[PDB]
Amino acid sequence: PPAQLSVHTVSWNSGHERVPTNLEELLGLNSGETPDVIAVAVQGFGFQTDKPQQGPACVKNFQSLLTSKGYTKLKNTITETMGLTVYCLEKHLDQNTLKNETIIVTVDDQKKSGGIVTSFTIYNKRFSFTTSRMSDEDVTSTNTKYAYDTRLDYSKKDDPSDFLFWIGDLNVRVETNATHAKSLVDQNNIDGLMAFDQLKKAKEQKLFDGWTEPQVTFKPTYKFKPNTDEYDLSATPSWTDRALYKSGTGKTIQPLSYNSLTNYKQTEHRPVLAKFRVTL
Ligand code: HEM
Repeated sequence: PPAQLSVHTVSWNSGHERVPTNLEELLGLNSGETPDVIAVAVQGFGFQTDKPQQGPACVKNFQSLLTSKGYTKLKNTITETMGLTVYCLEKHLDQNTLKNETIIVTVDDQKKSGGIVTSFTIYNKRFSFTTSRMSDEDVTSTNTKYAYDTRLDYSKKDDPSDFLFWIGDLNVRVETNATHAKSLVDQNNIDGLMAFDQLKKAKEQKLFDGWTEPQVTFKPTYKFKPNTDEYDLSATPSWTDRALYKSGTGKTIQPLSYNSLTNYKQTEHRPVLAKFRVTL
């Protein structure tokens, strides 16, 4: 059992986008890094029914990439609007203690909103990865629009998880007009634009309680004109894909890196990659 392990998370509100070409860049592997755990989350349209017959390409692309690197896919789960895959280096895995388990929680009759939680145990320490999806119009357990539900929060449990990450588009946005928001972006005033971000409001309403976001240094990841770097000012530029972290048992988690991946310009949102170090 090592003292520390590293985790990479990536999420993307990808819509109808297929898997892109350079996957090492997407998962933060393009500089020789060997993370112990990798988690990939999507939000979009039509995953489960797979009309585009895309799912077999996803498999081939992610197996080509990760099998030789020593990773085992612990779980892939898709719904019509969400996707969550967790990988872990094979060497850390004990079949007798893994206790690999996934839940899906949907809140609407159409099964478009709610979340996925995948959890697993290595070195007697339990990880949970959550992704979630909420739409503005939804009727919710919190009476807010935010993609939080206590059933997706494995810190609120009597045998809580050791290491938890929540990744995906939290339906948290910037609460100011677009004109002002674009002007703060042009001034590189990231912190001044962040003052209007809703995550702090959600936390006031006791949502995402005790969950932490790494310092944000990058410009809003949404809403872009596809295949350009131009904001479509029909929405207030915002931070849609986020990465949050927490321990349910007092463990130390340290963010190493948190960044948008602006080379992936194909749709209205940009992917977000985070890298962490956890102490067992
Ligand atoms: C940027 C876009 C996307 C990413 C990052 C993504 C990623 C993934 C990942 C990581 C898996 C698990 C791979 C593995 O077996 O190791 C997967 C599986 C899947 N993907 Fe995607 N994908 C995307 C787009 C799509 C789209 C657009 C569709 C359909 C409209 C789709 C349908 C599926 C299906 C059905 C599976 C299940 C595959 C199976 O187990 O046979 N994917 N994808």
